[PDB]
Amino acid sequence: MTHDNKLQVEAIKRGTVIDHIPAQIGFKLLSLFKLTETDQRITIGLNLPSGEMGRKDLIKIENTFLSEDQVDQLALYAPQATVNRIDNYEVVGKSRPSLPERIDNVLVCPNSNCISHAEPVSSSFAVRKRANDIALKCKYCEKEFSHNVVLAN
Amino acid sequence: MTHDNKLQVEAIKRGTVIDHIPAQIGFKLLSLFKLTETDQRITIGLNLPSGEMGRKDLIKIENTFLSEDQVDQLALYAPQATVNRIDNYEVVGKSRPSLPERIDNVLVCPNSNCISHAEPVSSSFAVRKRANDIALKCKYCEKEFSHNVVLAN
Amino acid sequence: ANPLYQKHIISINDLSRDDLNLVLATAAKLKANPQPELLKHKVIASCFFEASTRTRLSFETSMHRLGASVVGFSDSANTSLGKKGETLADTISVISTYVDAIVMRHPQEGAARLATEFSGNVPVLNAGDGSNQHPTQTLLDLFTIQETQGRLDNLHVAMVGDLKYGRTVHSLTQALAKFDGNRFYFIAPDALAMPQYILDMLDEKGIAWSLHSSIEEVMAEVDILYMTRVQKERLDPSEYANVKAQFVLRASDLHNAKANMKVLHPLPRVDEIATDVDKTPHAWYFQQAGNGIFARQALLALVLNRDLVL
Amino acid sequence: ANPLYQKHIISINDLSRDDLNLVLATAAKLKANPQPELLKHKVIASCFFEASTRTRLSFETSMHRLGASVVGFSDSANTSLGKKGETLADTISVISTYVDAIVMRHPQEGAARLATEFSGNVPVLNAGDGSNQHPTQTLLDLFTIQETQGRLDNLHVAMVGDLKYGRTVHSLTQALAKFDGNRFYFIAPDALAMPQYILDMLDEKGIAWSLHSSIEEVMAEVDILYMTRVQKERLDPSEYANVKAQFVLRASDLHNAKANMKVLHPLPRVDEIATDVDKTPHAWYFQQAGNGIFARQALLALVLNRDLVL
Amino acid sequence: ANPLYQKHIISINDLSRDDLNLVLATAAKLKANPQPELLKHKVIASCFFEASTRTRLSFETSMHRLGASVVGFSDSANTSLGKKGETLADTISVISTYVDAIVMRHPQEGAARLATEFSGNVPVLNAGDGSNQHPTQTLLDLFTIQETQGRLDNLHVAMVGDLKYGRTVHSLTQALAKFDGNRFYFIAPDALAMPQYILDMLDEKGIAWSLHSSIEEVMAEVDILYMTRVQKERLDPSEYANVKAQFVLRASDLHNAKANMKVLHPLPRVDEIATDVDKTPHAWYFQQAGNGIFARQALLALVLNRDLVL
Ligand SMILES: [Zn+2]
Ligand SMILES: [Zn+2]
Repeated sequence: MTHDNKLQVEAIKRGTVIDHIPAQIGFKLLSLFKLTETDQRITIGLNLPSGEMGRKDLIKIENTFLSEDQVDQLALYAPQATVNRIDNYEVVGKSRPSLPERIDNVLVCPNSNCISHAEPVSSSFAVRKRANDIALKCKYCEKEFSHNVVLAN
Repeated sequence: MTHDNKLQVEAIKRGTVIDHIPAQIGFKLLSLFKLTETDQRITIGLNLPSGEMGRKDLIKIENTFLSEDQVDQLALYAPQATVNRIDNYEVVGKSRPSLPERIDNVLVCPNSNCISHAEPVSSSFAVRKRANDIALKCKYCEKEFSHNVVLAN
Repeated sequence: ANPLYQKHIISINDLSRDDLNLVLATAAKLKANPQPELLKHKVIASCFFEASTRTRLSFETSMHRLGASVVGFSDSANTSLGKKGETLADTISVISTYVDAIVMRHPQEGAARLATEFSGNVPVLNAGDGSNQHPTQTLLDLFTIQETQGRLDNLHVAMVGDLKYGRTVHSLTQALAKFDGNRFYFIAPDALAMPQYILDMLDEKGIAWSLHSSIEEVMAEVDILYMTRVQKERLDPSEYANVKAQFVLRASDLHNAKANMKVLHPLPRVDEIATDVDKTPHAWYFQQAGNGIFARQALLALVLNRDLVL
Repeated sequence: ANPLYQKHIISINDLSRDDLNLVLATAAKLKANPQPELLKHKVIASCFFEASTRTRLSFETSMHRLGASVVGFSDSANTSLGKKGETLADTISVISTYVDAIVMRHPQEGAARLATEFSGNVPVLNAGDGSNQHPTQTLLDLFTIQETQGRLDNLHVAMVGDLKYGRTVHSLTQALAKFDGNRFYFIAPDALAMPQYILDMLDEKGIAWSLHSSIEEVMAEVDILYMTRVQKERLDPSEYANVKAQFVLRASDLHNAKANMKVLHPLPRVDEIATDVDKTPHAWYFQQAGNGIFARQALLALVLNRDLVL
Repeated sequence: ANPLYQKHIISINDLSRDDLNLVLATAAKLKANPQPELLKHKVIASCFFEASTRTRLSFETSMHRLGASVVGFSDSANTSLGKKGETLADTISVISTYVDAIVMRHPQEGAARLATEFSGNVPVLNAGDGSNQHPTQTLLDLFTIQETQGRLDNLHVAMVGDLKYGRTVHSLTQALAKFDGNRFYFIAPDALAMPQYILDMLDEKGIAWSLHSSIEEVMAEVDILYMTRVQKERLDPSEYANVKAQFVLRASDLHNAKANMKVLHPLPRVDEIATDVDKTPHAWYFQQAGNGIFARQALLALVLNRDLVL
């Protein structure tokens, strides 16, 4: 017993699908971790009730397996969303994000006085899970902010 | 009344049905008209099979009959391209926009010294049938700029 | 109500041959039979967000010769738009409820247009749309070209100097281009050549125009040598090379010029025209500047007067 | 090779209790038996991109007393990183090829960290990280505290100045939390409170800490009253309210204080401690400043000398 | 007494091939059998009337590696040539009664030459004669070229920055031109071209040289790519157009080039070289800097030591 959901999707023979993505996060993930330089079939389902009965976002992608490190980097945007690896309509191994030990090269120290705001340096933050929140700490500025205040691209 | 044999977007409530074409434009065409907020379905699929003449992508519009004023905000990225917005059920009520001179509140005058930069205005230009190209002219600054120079939103 | 009653004067591009001629018309007799009370109970706003000697003084003077009052500012520095960071839209929005007309010069393009979208029912005369149009200055040129040439059609008009930022040439080309059989000679540095849209408007109408790298090329066939100053204030860093006037006119340079010729130049000049040229019969830049009173007096009269002055 | 040979000293958060105790141990020894030619053929760079008096002179006297040579700048204004607008990364890449170690102070957080990524295997001693860390200032503090108190654990330490922009308390607090049974008392304006990542560090370690709106209270049982000046230069306009010291120490204030108690203070002061407290026995900010030579003489000897100094 | 003892080092144009090789020869030895006590009882003066990071720091650093003390000033602003209006000649005439050697960088051209007319018997080392020569820099460049190229003759050198005010190329070019069969490739904007006197020299010496409008035109034949910084601070207002680096070197632009090539750059840079080049094997502009220690340490030894530092 493999594929049997009474909902419409567009399976990708040999590809990567990331489901259960919170509203306004699907677009965010395809507009952040840049999932567009791909002359390969990507299907963008936004605000769809495919997984469960809530408003989710689905990113079907052909042969673009994001390593266990590029998936963890999603745990900061859609910690619930699972990510399914599929082998020719014949699915394989599933998974669901794990808070990175760090998030280098993507975010930005919100610190106006931080040094990485003036020199050729790749941004970096040790990821720390806390109570009702995640704490990001520059390797440079050394201060620490809430993932909701750290903007990035 | 569609006639299809191979992989293309589905029917919705008052479904559209025609040969759309983003040349890897689809994504930006979402982050240029804000088509990610409406928490209603989203017909998105980049990189799809073409009629053997330059690849293309489709995106109809459900639960929305895009005014015959925004639809013309497409004809400046493809003078001979496509159709959209159709009636209630699965039948066709198509349209094929031309080269509308009025472009308001969407593009910015590239003129470092064009009031439309420091004041609460609403840009507006004039589309021309220029020599091998197309140039626009700010309603305040009156300077002409090719639609290629006004790619900065 | 005349063709220009209560109308905005923002661009020569928005006026017809009839309009201009009408102004000139009015200027004719207003210069002959003055009317010191024509605009007796009017109070006009003189808003100059940019520097200016001629355009503001001839403009305001005009207003008094017609018995009208004046209120304004010659330096946006002490205004609310200045020290309290107030928007222009708001500025014009308040000012439009005090005066009967608004005469504004701004360093930015489209300023005059913008203002027309906030001053309601209040005529907005553009005195200086930063590097763009300058309607009123074009009227002085015409009233002057006609005064010295007898006509405004079939003329060899040369425009030398900065033509890219020269707001004055933008309006005069578009103006003279509304008349029949005119020929243009755009002499200027490549980096500041006559904008394309003006060149295209000329082809669209089929007007003859050529380029030249010197004056002695066209000196023998030109009727009006329209000299101009290089728009430093507006130049872009990568253009500071063209800061100094590249073309210079000396009394000696007019040795083989037509008799019916005149040398024009809106006035801030800086060695584009050696001082020795004032002594020549061809010098007409100061006498043209004086016609500013008449041209501007006429425009005023035309815009605040439903009746058609006589 | 000792634990600290060739290592960088960027954050107190990157050293261990042992690393710390090793500095103090060394500092002691050198204070007893000096070694005039220890770093004989070593040449060190003193890079200060922000004002400084003690930190740079205490540091620079420490090199001369170990026979080292000094080169550098006290003002980034006469450098190519000032007049010729060049990056810091580059500035550090070249210097690192002339000297044996780089002592740098910068007005921007994480600037010392950055230098490590470019100073090739050349130790970078963070003088003072913009409002962030200040490892060398904490050593004086420890060496001084243990001196006066005789220990580093089981202390009632109170911190009074600006705790948010106080790079001196940031370090010293992380360091004292590396010793057992230490109790902190944080006094300061709500706006410049002790940064959260610090408080969170205390709870993880289960260290005791409380807040108080006045010195007078904890005065009774504090061994170390560590006051600080208001980092006016790092403040934000929206915080200029705190620009003046909100807590002031006067001799009279030390009426019911313990005997072994001392008043410390990275020293640039400004009225937080009345000048009438200098006469008192509890005064120790100046003496605390002097240990500067020891602490820093110890750090230099452990980072540039493979063997343990005696 | 070796060929350069107590001699002034003001202009490459004033030195002979033998002299240069002599420095390079000495530089070599000094990293084989170093002498940390060569100039033990000598005091040198570092007088920088201009900003600097490379030159001044490597220059003093070398002085210490030779056991000599240092006295000077990094900013003429706190001297009396600054606050009390005193001539540069009177400044020299006195410093020359204090130190054993004067090292000066000066904003104006010929200030070094001038100071030799006053510092009786005290060697004047020109560390940066306002946009004219920069002798010491060259000595690195040669020592660097010959380190990576193996030879100083028969080479395809290309100099790409502002060559008009590039005091660094004035010297390297006149230098290399003392060696047999060197080919030059001058890449730069018309306004900032290689000065005539350097071109005229090359001809009367029969040296091959050509201009080019891009780097990738000669990329495949050059052994040395000498990128240089725009001398923004020395430009004339009428050139504020060349302020931006017109030529940029990027990692991509780099591999259809010879193997033995290296990218040399006097050191301050601003986008003339993307930071992504650093990573490539051709990048050498930092190791070129460190070579500053040896070349200069060499020149100091020769001028202040009678016996050829054997
Ligand atoms: Zn940071
Ligand atoms: Zn515009």
